[PDB]
Amino acid sequence: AFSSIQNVLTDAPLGTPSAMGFLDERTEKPLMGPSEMDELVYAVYKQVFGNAHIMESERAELRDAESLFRYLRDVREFVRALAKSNAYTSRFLQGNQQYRFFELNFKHLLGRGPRSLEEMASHSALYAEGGFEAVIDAILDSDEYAQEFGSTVVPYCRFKGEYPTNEEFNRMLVLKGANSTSDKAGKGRSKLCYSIAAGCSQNWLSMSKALPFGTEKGTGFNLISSSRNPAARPRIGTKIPGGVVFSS
Amino acid sequence: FVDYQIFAPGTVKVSPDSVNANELNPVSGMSKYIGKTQKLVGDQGISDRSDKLPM
Amino acid sequence: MKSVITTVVSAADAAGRFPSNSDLESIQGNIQRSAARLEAAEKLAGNHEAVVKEAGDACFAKYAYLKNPGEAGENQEKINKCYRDVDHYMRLVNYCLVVGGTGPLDEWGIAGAREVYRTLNLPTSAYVASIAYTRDRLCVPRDMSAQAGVEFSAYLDYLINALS
Amino acid sequence: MKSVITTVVSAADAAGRFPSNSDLESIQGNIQRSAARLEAAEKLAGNHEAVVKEAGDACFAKYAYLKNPGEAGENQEKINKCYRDVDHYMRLVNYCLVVGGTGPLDEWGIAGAREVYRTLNLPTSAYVASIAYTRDRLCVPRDMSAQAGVEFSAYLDYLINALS
Amino acid sequence: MKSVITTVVSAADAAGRFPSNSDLESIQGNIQRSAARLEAAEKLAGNHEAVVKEAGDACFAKYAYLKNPGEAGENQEKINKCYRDVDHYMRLVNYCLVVGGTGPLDEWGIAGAREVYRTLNLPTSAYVASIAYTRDRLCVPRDMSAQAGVEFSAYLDYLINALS
Amino acid sequence: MLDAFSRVVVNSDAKAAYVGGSDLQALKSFIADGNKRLDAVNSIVSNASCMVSDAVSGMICENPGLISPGGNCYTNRRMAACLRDGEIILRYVSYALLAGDASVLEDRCLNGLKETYIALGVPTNSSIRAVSIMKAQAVAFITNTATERKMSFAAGDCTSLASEVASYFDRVGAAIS
Amino acid sequence: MLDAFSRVVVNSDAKAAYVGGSDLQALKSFIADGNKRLDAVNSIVSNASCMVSDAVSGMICENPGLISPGGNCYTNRRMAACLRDGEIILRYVSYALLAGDASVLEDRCLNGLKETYIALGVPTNSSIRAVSIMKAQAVAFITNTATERKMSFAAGDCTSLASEVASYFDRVGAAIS
Amino acid sequence: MLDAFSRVVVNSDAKAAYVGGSDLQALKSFIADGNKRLDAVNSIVSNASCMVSDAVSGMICENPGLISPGGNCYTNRRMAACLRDGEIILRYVSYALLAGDASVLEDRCLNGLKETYIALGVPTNSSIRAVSIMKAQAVAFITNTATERKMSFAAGDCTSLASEVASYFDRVGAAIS
Ligand SMILES: *[C@@H](C)[C@H]1/C(=C/C2=NC(=C\c3[nH]c(C[C@H]4NC(=O)C(C=C)=C4C)c(C)c3CCC(=O)O)/C(CCC(=O)O)=C2C)NC(=O)[C@@H]1C
Ligand SMILES: *[C@@H](C)[C@H]1/C(=C/C2=NC(=C\c3[nH]c(C[C@H]4NC(=O)C(C=C)=C4C)c(C)c3CCC(=O)O)/C(CCC(=O)O)=C2C)NC(=O)[C@@H]1C
Ligand SMILES: *[C@@H](C)[C@H]1/C(=C/C2=NC(=C\c3[nH]c(C[C@H]4NC(=O)C(C=C)=C4C)c(C)c3CCC(=O)O)/C(CCC(=O)O)=C2C)NC(=O)[C@@H]1C
Ligand SMILES: *[C@@H](C)[C@H]1/C(=C/C2=NC(=C\c3[nH]c(C[C@H]4NC(=O)C(C=C)=C4C)c(C)c3CCC(=O)O)/C(CCC(=O)O)=C2C)NC(=O)[C@@H]1C
Ligand SMILES: *[C@H](C)[C@H]1/C(=C/C2=NC(=C\c3[nH]c(C[C@H]4NC(=O)C(C=C)=C4C)c(C)c3CCC(=O)O)/C(CCC(=O)O)=C2C)NC(=O)[C@@H]1C
Ligand SMILES: *[C@H](C)[C@H]1/C(=C/C2=NC(=C\c3[nH]c(C[C@H]4NC(=O)C(C=C)=C4C)c(C)c3CCC(=O)O)/C(CCC(=O)O)=C2C)NC(=O)[C@@H]1C
Ligand SMILES: *[C@H](C)[C@H]1/C(=C/C2=NC(=C\c3[nH]c(C[C@H]4NC(=O)C(C=C)=C4C)c(C)c3CCC(=O)O)/C(CCC(=O)O)=C2C)NC(=O)[C@@H]1C
Ligand SMILES: *[C@H](C)[C@H]1/C(=C/C2=NC(=C\c3[nH]c(C[C@H]4NC(=O)C(C=C)=C4C)c(C)c3CCC(=O)O)/C(CCC(=O)O)=C2C)NC(=O)[C@@H]1C
Ligand SMILES: *[C@H](C)[C@H]1/C(=C/C2=NC(=C\c3[nH]c(C[C@H]4NC(=O)C(C=C)=C4C)c(C)c3CCC(=O)O)/C(CCC(=O)O)=C2C)NC(=O)[C@@H]1C
Ligand SMILES: *[C@H](C)[C@H]1/C(=C/C2=NC(=C\c3[nH]c(C[C@H]4NC(=O)C(C=C)=C4C)c(C)c3CCC(=O)O)/C(CCC(=O)O)=C2C)NC(=O)[C@@H]1C
Ligand SMILES: C=CC1=C(C)[C@@H](Cc2[nH]c(/C=C3N=C(/C=C4\NC(=O)[C@H](C)[C@H]4CC)C(C)=C\3CCC(=O)O)c(CCC(=O)O)c2C)NC1=O
Ligand SMILES: C=CC1=C(C)[C@@H](Cc2[nH]c(/C=C3N=C(/C=C4\NC(=O)[C@H](C)[C@H]4CC)C(C)=C\3CCC(=O)O)c(CCC(=O)O)c2C)NC1=O
Ligand SMILES: C=CC1=C(C)[C@@H](Cc2[nH]c(/C=C3N=C(/C=C4\NC(=O)[C@H](C)[C@H]4CC)C(C)=C\3CCC(=O)O)c(CCC(=O)O)c2C)NC1=O
Ligand SMILES: C=CC1=C(C)[C@@H](Cc2[nH]c(/C=C3N=C(/C=C4\NC(=O)[C@H](C)[C@H]4CC)C(C)=C\3CCC(=O)O)c(CCC(=O)O)c2C)NC1=O
Repeated sequence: AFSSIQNVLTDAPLGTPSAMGFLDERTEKPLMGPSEMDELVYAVYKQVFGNAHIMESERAELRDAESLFRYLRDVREFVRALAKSNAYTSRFLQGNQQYRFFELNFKHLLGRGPRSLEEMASHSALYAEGGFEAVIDAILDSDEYAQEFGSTVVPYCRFKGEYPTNEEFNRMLVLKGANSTSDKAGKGRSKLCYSIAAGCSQNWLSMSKALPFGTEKGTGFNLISSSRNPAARPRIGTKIPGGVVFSS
Repeated sequence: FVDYQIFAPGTVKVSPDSVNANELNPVSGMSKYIGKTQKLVGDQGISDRSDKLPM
Repeated sequence: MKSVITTVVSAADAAGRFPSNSDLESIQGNIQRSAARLEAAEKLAGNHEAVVKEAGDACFAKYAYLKNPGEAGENQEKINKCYRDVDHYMRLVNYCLVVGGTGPLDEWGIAGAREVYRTLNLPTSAYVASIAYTRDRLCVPRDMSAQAGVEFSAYLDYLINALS
Repeated sequence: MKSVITTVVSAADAAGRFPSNSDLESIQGNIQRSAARLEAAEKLAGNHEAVVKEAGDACFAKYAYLKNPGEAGENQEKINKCYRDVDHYMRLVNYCLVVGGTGPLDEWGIAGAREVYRTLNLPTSAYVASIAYTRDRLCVPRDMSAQAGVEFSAYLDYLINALS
Repeated sequence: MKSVITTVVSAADAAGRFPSNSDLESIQGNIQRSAARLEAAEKLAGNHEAVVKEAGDACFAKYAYLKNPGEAGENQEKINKCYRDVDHYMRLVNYCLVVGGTGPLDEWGIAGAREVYRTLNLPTSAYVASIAYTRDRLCVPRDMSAQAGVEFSAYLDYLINALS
Repeated sequence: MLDAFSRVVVNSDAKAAYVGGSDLQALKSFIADGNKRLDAVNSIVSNASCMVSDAVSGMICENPGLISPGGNCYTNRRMAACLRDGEIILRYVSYALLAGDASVLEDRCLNGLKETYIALGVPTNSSIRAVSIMKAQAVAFITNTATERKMSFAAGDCTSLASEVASYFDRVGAAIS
Repeated sequence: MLDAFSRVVVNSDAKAAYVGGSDLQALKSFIADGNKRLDAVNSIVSNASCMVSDAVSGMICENPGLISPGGNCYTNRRMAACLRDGEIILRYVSYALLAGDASVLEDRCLNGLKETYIALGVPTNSSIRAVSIMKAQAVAFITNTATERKMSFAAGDCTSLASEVASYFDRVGAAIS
Repeated sequence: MLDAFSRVVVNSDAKAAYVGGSDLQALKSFIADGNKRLDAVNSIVSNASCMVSDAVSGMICENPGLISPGGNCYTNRRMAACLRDGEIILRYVSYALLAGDASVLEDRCLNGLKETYIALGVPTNSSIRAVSIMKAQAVAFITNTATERKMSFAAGDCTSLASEVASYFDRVGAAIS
């Protein structure tokens, strides 16, 4: 839980001033004002949509979800209103496969990649009982969303250091890319789909493109293979005084 | 072990080898002072133990 | 690397804006206060062996218990690693006076130092006593200029504050 | 509000940091440009009734069809409302020279104005032809000083790029 | 070894003749030139541990990427073999000033070197950067004399042109 | 989130006048002591970890029942949170002293702080004291009359800026009452 | 990102060396003519709305099969996404002219850009012509050799500043090549 | 994940067998020596902070180029991340010794670890050396043959637990090689 990249080599996460404004009885929040407001809305538009580059006649259909956001200052309700939009399903649901839609919900709303096939198949268990709105509100009303983001900050890609699986850090680095990278470049076709269902890992050059500036992006590759052989049984011996002991 | 706190203040003396980041450790690991590379000196292989006795 | 230039365009990129007429004024402050922080930096570069020789034995004149068996400076490799770790710190103080902000300190020297020094039993109060020795060793007309002592003794007690 | 002070205290608050030396260097640039961007701000407060009365009657020199029925200014009542919407911009150009940033321009006179001037059928390209008439009629060496010219012209050119 | 003696003997052995008057005239050049190149070979043989270790970390001061994973300066053994392999090359230059030709450098250092530094993936531009640093470190009146430094540098860039 | 230059214009949009020659002298008396303001705010942030730890421990000394069982600064989890809170109060007042305007403190820190302490049981009679300790310790570090750490300054008058940062500690102690 | 001062620091930290007396006359001669860096970044971003419009409109007049059906700026959604797509190219050059180093141009704009432009069918041979038109227009604003918009500067030269920014447009011009 | 009893029932599920008295005599001795398995894992977690810092600094001792400029344990930023990582490895092999099956070490910790390290630049030959020190530290606490720190056990052999945990430490080297 130290995480040597997070507030060192990246920026600080954006969001509202505090969460004590909800208990204030003459206001609802520290009132930001329309220069301090819309530059936070620029960071929700760059995160729920990727870099989708939404036009002026596509933002006009999102007029109602901002007008509620500048009165009720909850960030989580703004993210929930933008994921049920037409502009979220015409980019990430309409021309994609099912695990491509699921792997972008982990990117846009959690900042991580899915850790399992069992965690991934339970999101298709919620598709059968309520469609795509049952997937979206179960991510938003989860415990993992509450104890990382809450109502206060935008859901950002967080370098944690103490990931519950090491593979979770790998699939986060494939999902986000560089800053000149959107998420329409594949023709559908989930990137993490082979590695979730089989149990293997990712490619080292695709992860090191998305690492920050100043973190040895790519070195360490020996010129032999990049993954491990599960069938190999090596002999690793320890020197004692007399000989060499192969505690296998 | 000597305690070193029971002495008078000013009598425990210490002195570093060089007050430099680049002589104590270079960019390579060939350090004369830090780590396991202190045995890699061109002298200090033999010694003077013909000083004492044949004991 | 928090500086004056690498914060006004890390906010110009967070809103998707051009270099504003606000941010062309903040680099006009880099023109004014450079000549007190460059002349405080160049004084440290030609005097570095002298100032870290005196800062290092201020730890060991104060704390004679460090040569006990199991303590921090218990052999000559550890004494040499003590004078290295105060040679590194005032090199970063020399770096912050060139960049102009507190960038090179808190991403090369301070980040991790709570977690590194606790695990290896290196005391924080001996690191502070070396840096706080040379904060009031600075003489205001004799060593450097009047305002050049302000810049040099701003990053020093930044490091005394962030360690303590 | 966008200023040169509110950038460095919101970038310090977002990381949970005390105001360090790079922040205080950026306030020092606000003291340098204050001798030019305030003398141009006080020049606009007394010369406005000869320069907001130069612009709009030369706005209609290029744009002659705006006095025709069916277009915007077909009667005398709306030309008197056309001189209200250019007295509302020179009173906001005067505010941003006082506060340094682009705060009174972008959050009062710019935000929302793409949608009012779309729906109400007003041409934006006569505002661009009228704000830029105050650019080229502005000369330096009689009217104001040297650096008071290049701060005023850089603030007339900000909302030209925002309206276009 | 390629030398002055072994060249003129092999040339008069392939022709099948006795040592001529021109074969004794070449060994006289070995006499008048031995004063300079034995001064360089004695200056090097006394201070070789300080010349090798000064050039061994001039490799890693130019190429800090060699401590990355999988590279050639990862662990303690690989830098022990690196300072050894530089000390091997400086011993062979000491052998070439004694013999008088490029004999020991050719047979023991250069022949077969391209096939070993490629199979084991040792970057041959870093077995050069230590040799090129020593050639420019030499002050021509300070360490040796004028003609002793001509001989010392001419065997130093024979090795550079043989690795390049 | 305003500063002192952005206070004279939000008093002038209500009249919708140009900010002319009469009210511009109040900001020319801001950049006269601009280096005096910069020299004053550097002295707080250089002593800030000592200003907090002397304040919170003196609150334990003046009120020794706080570390009794049931007390508000009893255990190590609670004692770290009060030291965390006094760091944020001294950071937000120093934001207000640099801007010259209390609208960085009253919005980002003082909204809901009165209702949060009564929801958590944090007693305000000790936090009015521990704010007022570092109120009196801040005017020592500005006017150079502290007992230790005589910092190096230039010779002049700074007793207006010491009283102006006293008023920001009056805005804290009014709101958490 | 690194600016022009932090580039000199990360070169000397590789040597573990103090920034001495020899590198500081490359940094005292950065701030000596350092008015002119501010006096010419203002010349680009004042005309930056017109500069991206004349860039891609001259991209049409030399490759007129872009607006044919099949071309990548055929329809009206695609033409709006390359006026705006060259706004971002013009924005990260103007950061790098302000910083003195191309670190913020290469990390935040050039990483993976050609990697996506073959994935979207953007013809990269005609986007090089889109960059190099506004490369020629930016270096005549700094030189003040334009036909219209003669912005009044001070007398001297910005010949080195015109060629530093021409190196920045050749970095994006070679990355997608 | 599985433990030593769940590993047997997934072997019998490939044959659709019943776990009968032939297969149960391995599991009847796992519970018979089950006191010694618990007696061995608090011999490791009682000494785990000393074990990590000795193994990481003992790797610095045999390789001093890890702490020079360009080593990947250089600053405080990189050294605390190396100390965190060796505590994670020692945590997952204490789960695997407790279960009696190396499933949870192999899918959560070790799966995908080789690709993190060749993207972040971590040297894997010296990282194997820090794991191979604390393998030798772990077999000396279990058999009670450490030079300091004699713990109080009961008498008998724990020689099959010391080589079971040595095979769990050998899987870490086989997965990052
Ligand atoms: C430091 C300058 C280098 C670096 C060098 C390494 N060189 C390595 C091995 C090596 N060197 C030689 C040539 C050397 N041996 C000789 O007998 C003579 C002449 C008498 C010379 C010049 C050989 C034949 C070898 C391979 C045999 C051996 O192991 O000694 C070496 C070891 C390679 C390895 O560990 O696999 C290194 C690391 N390393 C660096 O980072 C820069 C490039
Ligand atoms: C940081 C350590 C500074 C520093 C600041 C100063 N604090 C000053 C006075 C003061 N201290 C306390 C708490 C103290 N009194 C106690 O009775 C106890 C224990 C129970 C403690 C820790 C109080 C209550 C006061 C007085 C506040 C007041 O009544 O006005 C002080 C002297 C007065 C002043 O100049 O501000 C300073 C300078 N002290 C230091 O030496 C370093 C630099
Ligand atoms: C913390 C001090 C524990 C403790 C741990 C043990 N360490 C054991 C062995 C060991 N330690 C090192 C590192 C040490 N040697 C060095 O050369 C350097 C510096 C460069 C250091 C820090 C090594 C190399 C080894 C041996 C591993 C091997 O053989 O590969 C150890 C083993 C038992 C023994 O030493 O006989 C233990 C238990 N020891 C303690 O008692 C406290 C609790
Ligand atoms: C090998 C690692 C040791 C050694 C081990 C033995 N321990 C034996 C028995 C034993 N250990 C414990 C404590 C353990 N059981 C628990 O339930 C818990 C925590 C909840 C712990 C830490 C107990 C209770 C016992 C049983 C005896 C008793 O009740 O006093 C033991 C006896 C064999 C057996 O009964 O399994 C051995 C050989 N003794 C050694 O000499 C090496 C160093
Ligand atoms: C124009 C006819 C009125 C007027 C309008 C304003 N409304 C403002 C904010 C606002 N309006 C609504 C209602 C509408 N928006 C929705 O999202 C929905 C339901 C889907 C409805 C019916 C809401 C909820 C809000 C608040 C959200 C927000 O903060 O924008 C408004 C802004 C006030 C301000 O600047 O704070 C204006 C000016 N006001 C008028 O004076 C005329 C008569
Ligand atoms: C002297 C004032 C101290 C003391 C210090 C010791 N420090 C030891 C190691 C050490 N120091 C640092 C920080 C340093 N390394 C850097 O790269 C930079 C910035 C570029 C800095 C400031 C680190 C990370 C380490 C640990 C790794 C290493 O060995 O280099 C040290 C050895 C640790 C040990 O005993 O195992 C000592 C003894 N000793 C003293 O007595 C006072 C407190
Ligand atoms: C001549 C260019 C300069 C000058 C340069 C300095 N050299 C310094 C030290 C030094 N130089 C060498 C290389 C040289 N000496 C040898 O014995 C051999 C080969 C056998 C060579 C090529 C070495 C090994 C050293 C370190 C030992 C020492 O002399 O102290 C030097 C001192 C600073 C430094 O440590 O580099 C300087 C200034 N000196 C001059 O006076 C002219 C102007
Ligand atoms: C310290 C001098 C006080 C005191 C403080 C305690 N505060 C506790 C929790 C707490 N405090 C705050 C407010 C703080 N957070 C902010 O973001 C800001 C300003 C923007 C401030 C001032 C919050 C929101 C919380 C709740 C979060 C949390 O509990 O960590 C607290 C612990 C209460 C508990 O453990 O339940 C203490 C002890 N208590 C004192 O006695 C003095 C007067
Ligand atoms: C009141 C707190 C003091 C006192 C203050 C005065 N300070 C004066 C001048 C001054 N301070 C600084 C450094 C300041 N400017 C910066 O740009 C930065 C950091 C980026 C800092 C910390 C400067 C540069 C100056 C100007 C004088 C010079 O250039 O040498 C001052 C003179 C008037 C003024 O310019 O403000 C006063 C009176 N002196 C006192 O009597 C009390 C104790
Ligand atoms: C120390 C023994 C090594 C070494 C370690 C470094 N690791 C660095 C980052 C890092 N390590 C891991 C793997 C770890 N985290 C986990 O969650 C799990 C499994 C549950 C494991 C094994 C991750 C995922 C990361 C990146 C995440 C992050 O830190 O934010 C690291 C930092 C690199 C840098 O600063 O660029 C270092 C230095 N390096 C060494 O040289 C020794 C051999
Ligand atoms: C604060 C905003 C502000 C401006 C934009 C200018 C604009 C401006 N110009 C003139 C009026 C004038 N301005 C000039 C000046 C010049 N004519 C040229 O072609 C030369 C380039 C230039 C010399 C510097 C002249 C010669 C007149 C009188 C002729 C005219 O009506 O333009 C007037 C009438 C009152 C006056 O003379 O000041 C105004 C308001 N002045 C301002 O106060
Ligand atoms: C096919 C149709 C077609 C066009 C749309 C134009 C587009 C166009 N304009 C310019 C050329 C230019 N563009 C500008 C920029 C500007 N000029 C101004 O008056 C404004 C202040 C500013 C924004 C509009 C300038 C100043 C030049 C002249 C060259 C220069 O001075 O840099 C160039 C030359 C660039 C080059 O040589 O590579 C081209 C292709 N030309 C065409 O053939
Ligand atoms: C930080 C840097 C940065 C960038 C440069 C852009 C890069 C970029 N451009 C486009 C997207 C595009 N880019 C172009 C550009 C062009 N096509 C042409 O014919 C011309 C040669 C050229 C300039 C007009 C077009 C037409 C699209 C739209 C393609 C589409 O709609 O599918 C997309 C896909 C976005 C999406 O729709 O999801 C991305 C990531 N984004 C960034 O974040
Ligand atoms: C806040 C925003 C901000 C700015 C816009 C600039 C404004 C600015 N530019 C210059 C000053 C200058 N500007 C130029 C530049 C030029 N002259 C020419 O003939 C060339 C066409 C052009 C090259 C690009 C020169 C040559 C100087 C004077 C020399 C110098 O100090 O650099 C000066 C110093 C005053 C002077 O020297 O006269 C100032 C304040 N500075 C700022 O702080």
